[PDB]
Amino acid sequence: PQITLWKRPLVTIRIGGQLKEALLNTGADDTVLEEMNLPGKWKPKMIGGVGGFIKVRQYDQIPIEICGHKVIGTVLVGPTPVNIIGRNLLTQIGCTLNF
Amino acid sequence: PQITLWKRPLVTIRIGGQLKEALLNTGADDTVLEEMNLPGKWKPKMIGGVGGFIKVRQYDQIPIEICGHKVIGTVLVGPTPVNIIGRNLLTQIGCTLNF
Amino acid sequence: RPGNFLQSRP
Repeated sequence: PQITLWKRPLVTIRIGGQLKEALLNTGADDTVLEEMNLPGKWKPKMIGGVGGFIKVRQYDQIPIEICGHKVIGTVLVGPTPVNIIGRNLLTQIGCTLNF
Repeated sequence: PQITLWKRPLVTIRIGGQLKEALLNTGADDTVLEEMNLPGKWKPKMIGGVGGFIKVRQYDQIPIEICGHKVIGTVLVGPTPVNIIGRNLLTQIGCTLNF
Repeated sequence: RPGNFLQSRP
């Protein structure tokens, strides 16, 4: 699809048998989601944003569905105020910025 | 053109007749630039992201050229880690997300 | 509300 940006680009994702709303975010290197449980090992990480840094849990090779794209990648879990889909998954769905 | 997301979608912009690199950021409602001078009246605003808020100066009706497209709009200035082009201007150059 | 979601892997 072509998504115009008059609104926040929020879409449905499916992860860990849960449906969630998330933000398609070209300004994020990584995908970060609000507090949740994922299976398997993780490693602590710090990520930075506009107003400073937060600590997150890094989970690798997590399957996630984004607008009917079934993909697999790294998912960060921590106190982001909005679920964020970053470049690591946007590339996986063939997402480009066009003008 | 069509910009891929393997790397940060950074572009050259010209503002106050100064050339800078800025990030095309679909996860930002607004455009915020690192500390600089802009002419005219401004008012203070808080903006927040991952990890909290920063205080910025809101300047309106500011000309800015983004990858060769000349637009005029609201530009925020403050302690952002990077120059950010937000949806308020992305929409003005006809930028869409496409997959 | 928060509205600028830049995110950096440092």
